[PDB]
Amino acid sequence: AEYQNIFSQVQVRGPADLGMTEDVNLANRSGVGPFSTLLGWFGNAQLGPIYLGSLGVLSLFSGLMWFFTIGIWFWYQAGWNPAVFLRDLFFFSLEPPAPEYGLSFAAPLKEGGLWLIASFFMFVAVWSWWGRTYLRAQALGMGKHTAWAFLSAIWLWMVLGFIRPILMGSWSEAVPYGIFSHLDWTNNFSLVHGNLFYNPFHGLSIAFLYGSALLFAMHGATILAVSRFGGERELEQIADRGTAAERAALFWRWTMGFNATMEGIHRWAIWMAVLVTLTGGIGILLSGTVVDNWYVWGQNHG
Amino acid sequence: ALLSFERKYRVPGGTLVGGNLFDFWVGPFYVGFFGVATFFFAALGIILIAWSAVLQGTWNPQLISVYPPALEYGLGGAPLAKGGLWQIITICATGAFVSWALREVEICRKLGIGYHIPFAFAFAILAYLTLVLFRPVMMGAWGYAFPYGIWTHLDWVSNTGYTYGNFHYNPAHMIAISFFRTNALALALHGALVLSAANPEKGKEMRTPDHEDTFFRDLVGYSIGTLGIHRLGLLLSLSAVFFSALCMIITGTIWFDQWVDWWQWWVKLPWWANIPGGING
Amino acid sequence: DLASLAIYSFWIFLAGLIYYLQTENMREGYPLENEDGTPAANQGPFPLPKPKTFILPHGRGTLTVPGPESEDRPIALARTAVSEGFPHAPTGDPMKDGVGPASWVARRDLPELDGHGHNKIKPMKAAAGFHVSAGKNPIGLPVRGCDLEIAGKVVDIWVDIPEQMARFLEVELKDGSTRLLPMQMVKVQSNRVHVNALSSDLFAGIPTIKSPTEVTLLEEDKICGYVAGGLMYAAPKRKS
Ligand code: BCL
Ligand code: BCL
Ligand code: BCL
Ligand SMILES: CC[C@H]1c2cc3[nH]c4c(c3C)C(=O)[C@H](C(=O)OC)c4c3nc(cc4[nH]c(cc(n2)[C@@H]1C)c(C(C)=O)c4C)[C@@H](C)[C@@H]3CCC(=O)OC/C=C(\C)CCC[C@@H](C)CCC[C@@H](C)CCCC(C)C
Ligand SMILES: CC[C@H]1c2cc3[nH]c4c(c3C)C(=O)[C@H](C(=O)OC)c4c3nc(cc4[nH]c(cc(n2)[C@@H]1C)c(C(C)=O)c4C)[C@@H](C)[C@@H]3CCC(=O)OC/C=C(\C)CCC[C@@H](C)CCC[C@@H](C)CCCC(C)C
Ligand SMILES: COC(C)(C)C(=O)C/C=C(\C)CC/C=C(\C)CC/C=C(\C)CCCC/C(C)=C/CC[C@@H](C)CC/C=C(\C)CCC=C(C)C
Ligand SMILES: CCCCCCCCCCCC[N+](C)(C)[O-]
Ligand SMILES: CCCCCCCCCCCC[N+](C)(C)[O-]
Ligand SMILES: CCCCCCCCCCCC[N+](C)(C)[O-]
Ligand SMILES: CCCCCCCCCCCC[N+](C)(C)[O-]
Ligand SMILES: CCCCCCCCCCCC[N+](C)(C)[O-]
Ligand SMILES: CCCCCCCCCCCC[N+](C)(C)[O-]
Ligand SMILES: [Fe+3]
Ligand code: NA
Ligand code: NA
Repeated sequence: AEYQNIFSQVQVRGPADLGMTEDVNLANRSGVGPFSTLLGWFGNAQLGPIYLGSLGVLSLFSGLMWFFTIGIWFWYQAGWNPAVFLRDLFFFSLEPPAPEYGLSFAAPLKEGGLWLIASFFMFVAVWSWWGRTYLRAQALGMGKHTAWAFLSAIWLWMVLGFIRPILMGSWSEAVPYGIFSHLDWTNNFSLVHGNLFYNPFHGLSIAFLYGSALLFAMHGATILAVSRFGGERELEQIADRGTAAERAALFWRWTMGFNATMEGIHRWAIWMAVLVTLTGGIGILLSGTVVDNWYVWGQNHG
Repeated sequence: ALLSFERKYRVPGGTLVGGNLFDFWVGPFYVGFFGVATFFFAALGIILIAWSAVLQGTWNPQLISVYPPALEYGLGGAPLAKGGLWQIITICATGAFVSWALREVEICRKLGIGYHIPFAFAFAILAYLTLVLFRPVMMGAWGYAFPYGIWTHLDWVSNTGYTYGNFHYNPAHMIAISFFRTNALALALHGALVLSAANPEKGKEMRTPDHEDTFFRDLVGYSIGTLGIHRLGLLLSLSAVFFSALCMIITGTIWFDQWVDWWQWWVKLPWWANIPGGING
Repeated sequence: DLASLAIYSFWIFLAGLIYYLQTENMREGYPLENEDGTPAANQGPFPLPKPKTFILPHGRGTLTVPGPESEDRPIALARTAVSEGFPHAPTGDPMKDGVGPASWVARRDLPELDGHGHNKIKPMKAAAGFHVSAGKNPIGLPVRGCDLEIAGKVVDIWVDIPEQMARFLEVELKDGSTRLLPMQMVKVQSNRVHVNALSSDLFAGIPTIKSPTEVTLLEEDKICGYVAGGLMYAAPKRKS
């Protein structure tokens, strides 16, 4: 058996790396955490440091408020009984206000007032985390690709929880916090809109989601196939093409008649992925606002 | 016809079958025994399909469809117009795919690289063979397989899943979906990271793999590393498809009731079954 | 109807995106060439993009792509046929000549630097604080080639500082000189490192490096090149 480079045969550790400094405020980095031989068979052994900052602590606080808001309600539902709480975990659910309360904040605390509290904290937590991805790229002089990419995820989610609910006139359209119940909302949404397989955005969403799996598999496997010539050092292959970038391009050119470049592939990648939630958020947003039935619309418009 | 750097690579050797017989290119395309094998199977299958277009009286991409033999025919042959075509087309598809994979191996041998690519492709091929071959056989009939046409194969997805209620509850379909999503998240992050390092703020100098580790650390307090993330992508993806196939091969065969009902094993456990309150008491 | 607009709009956005993406992927190896080195007639439907310029760090300069493409090395190969699209036979020893699966690119003859401007890759001996943290430590093991003969012995691990991973094993031959072998290309066993790509006698032809505590991009390519080429070119020297 020749060697595959899925798992390292020998790890090496030296002094903890503290990172690059550029324009970062170093008062805000933690210090390194422990070192994980386990992780190190596959990835890097070093945990931390992490950057806190005011935004990061804002964000992290809210996301726990959101998670504890949902959790106390789950204990309520279980009648504070630890054995029930376990047994029934995927069944509990924090539901939004009924249609009648519309877009208002009046809804009793127990019938959705709590849902909004949790949602409020969620909003705060996501957007501030988004400010974070941008700021940490800025401190380092790096491009804003991560923050723009993450915005495309944020799209689908804004659409589900905030925008579509607002355009339909009620919070009851929004998604509930619960394991099985959010699965049910999803099925339900499809049935009630004449089946999402008829939504042409939904289908593009799939092409892309599936696309991501095909692509990352191509790429990951390509990079591992040429890592015997240093292929994973992608930034230096960009600056100064090696026989790794060459063998890679040519594998594809010979297989399928065109290829990428070591920089280009990363552009194929960032787009394949972000279009999943891009088209998705659109597909979802049109549903019930402009189109009541995808089958139907599918019949006049094709 | 050649990339600026290509010619030093276009040497003889690496073929699996044929010696030097098909050791050449057509434009960009390497051929090989298996470039020929995949052509024959591929072109046959296309013919056999355009033939199927006649025997149902449409010449239209959105309508052309080819169904397995009906459940009645068992795991045995079938008149061309009533499911035979599909059987031979499937034979063709398999031939084309596996041939495409072994051709990929031949390109590997010539280029001095690892076999990682065709190895990954064989997962996708095994998903497909799970739908049209391994599940049908375990289920007693070709008719249980999906049909080859653009909108009609979706109909089959919907019918197959609703046979078990909301298919969401298949717990291997859950694992599956987790890998697809995770993969997508990882594909966006890698992409975006490599690019934000190669394409820094205006006028600055391109960043380095250490910046890349730094950016992650700052953000979430870990970084997998540049070997790591290519190991990861490949794992998330192959795992999505592994679980995809597993969730289907167990459906209609070891479990055939309503998937949501499988989740009762947990609820009906001695140590909490009968305590009152919650959702199930 | 809004949704029909949305979707028509989107098929246009996507055809544009594919154009952008395919042109961006022509910043290397284009324009296409005939087997003889001249511009090919058929360039395909996409135009070369406007060049762009990367600012290399640590004053190593810039890179502009696309730009004038050239191999910057003799290519020891010859045609085997009288028309387009056949394989090109090696004129001499393909390992030695650096062709086929033994190809190297003429990359820069400096070593890669970390973010601090230090060498990225360094033997462990010279790497402050670095030690094997797990797995069988190879330093000390005899090295066996695909012919089942002892080619040499391991005498250090060259490691990557910024990413804390092994990159080569430095190995000592019969004569007392050393060679790099890529990590990705050896198997570390309980009582030996095994090298499937190279017969023992091919070890001495591993391309040597000039400084003995640093390796350059150009030297990595030759070493990786050479060693990968053994898969194909040793193979009449092993019924393996
Ligand atoms: C995988 C689980 C289900 C399934 C569930 C769905 C669902 C759900 C959806 C699709 C959709 C698609 N599926 Mg399907 N599909 C299945 C199995 C297949 C198989 C197969 C095994 O051979 C094929 C070829 C396809 C092909 C397709 C495409 C027509 C479409 C977008 C695919 C995509 O982007 O993928 C990722 C791949 C790439 C990006 C690579 C590009 C692949 C190109 C686009 C494939 C073209 C094939 C062509 C139409 C068939 C011509 C055959 C020729 C005669 C040789 N499906 C099985 C049965 N499929 C979506 C759709 O919109 O359909 C209308 C959609 O919503
Ligand atoms: C029976 C149910 C319906 C159906 C109903 C729906 C509905 C409803 C929706 C989809 C959506 C999608 N469906 Mg569909 N779908 C069906 C059948 C399918 C089939 C199939 C049959 O094979 C497939 C392959 C798909 C595929 C898909 C996805 C491509 C698409 C969502 C992509 C995504 O990743 O969103 C996942 C990503 C997000 C939701 C964004 C997450 C980002 C946020 C910001 C992260 C917050 C994290 C939080 C703070 C917690 C952090 C904690 C951490 C531990 C640290 N559907 C059937 C027909 N489908 C979605 C879509 O876009 O449709 C057009 C959607 O809304
Ligand atoms: C109403 C429908 C049910 C449902 C019922 C099903 C059913 C039924 C199935 C799935 C399957 C899947 N579902 Mg489900 N699914 C539902 C809801 C969802 C939702 C969601 C967000 O709600 C999601 C995200 C998913 C996601 C998934 C995945 C786990 C899986 C699809 C990927 C795959 O298997 O690829 C595997 C990839 C392939 C088969 C492609 C192989 C490609 C071959 C090898 C080569 C093609 C060559 C081709 C001809 C092109 C030629 C060249 C061209 C020129 C390009 N389902 C709803 C509740 N789901 C499927 C599955 O798991 O299958 C194993 C499946 O059968
Ligand atoms: C573009 C499409 C894909 C995508 C992209 C994407 N996601 C992103 C990004 C991008 C580009 C980021 O930059 C951002 C990120 O930072 O990645 C590391 C992110 C991200 N995507 C995330 C999640 C996520 N993404 C999803 C999907 C997708 N994201 C799409 C597939 C999904 C799905 C499919 O549903 C999820 C759940 C986060 C990891 C991160 C955004 C983080 C955020 O907003 O955090 C705010 C919250 C907190 C600070 C705290 C909440 C934590 C609590 C759960 C406490 C834990 C309790 C503890 C005691 C232990 C228990 C552990 C677990 C069992 C819960
Ligand atoms: C395992 C992880 C993912 C994966 C990996 C993967 N796919 C791959 C590879 C890899 C590693 C390749 O190397 C190979 C390739 O060359 O990539 C461009 C490939 C490939 N995966 C492809 C498609 C594909 N992969 C998919 C999925 C996946 N592939 C997984 C998500 C899907 C999905 C999600 O649906 C599709 C549609 C092709 C681009 C390519 C294989 C091309 C090939 O094998 O060509 C030989 C055959 C032909 C040219 C055509 C012959 C067809 C005839 C036999 C008749 C038609 C058959 C019939 C079944 C049509 C059905 C149509 C309907 C369902 C609509
Ligand atoms: C162990 O016990 C303790 C107590 C420690 C626990 O804490 C346990 C906790 C739990 C068990 C909780 C578990 C939580 C879940 C299972 C959550 C499930 C949630 C999902 C699966 C998410 C599905 C989709 C969620 C979406 C789409 C949210 C979108 C929301 C946003 C768009 C927010 C919109 C904002 C609103 C409506 C309010 C804003 C109001 C303004 C005025 C701005
Ligand atoms: C000098 C400051 C001391 C900081 C103490 C060390 C904190 C450990 C950091 C944990 C890393 C975060 N992680 C891995 C959980 O994500
Ligand atoms: C992203 C987290 C992944 C965790 C990886 C843990 C995998 C350990 C497997 C190591 C290989 C076996 N070993 C060391 C005996 O060779
Ligand atoms: C950025 C990468 C581009 C890859 C494109 C994949 C296109 C697939 C087409 C699927 C058709 C779906 N539908 C229903 C909207 O017509
Ligand atoms: C001579 C150059 C070879 C170019 C190869 C181009 C392959 C494209 C194949 C067409 C199918 C693509 N798609 C997404 C529409 O399915
Ligand atoms: C076998 C090659 C053909 C596969 C083509 C698949 C992608 C089709 C693109 C659909 C174009 C959408 N629309 C509505 C503008 O026609
Ligand atoms: C679904 C995404 C895949 C789209 C494929 C794009 C086809 C590109 C073909 C370009 C051919 C370039 N060439 C060889 C002529 O130089
Ligand atoms: Fe990469
Ligand atoms: Na601060
Ligand atoms: Na040391």
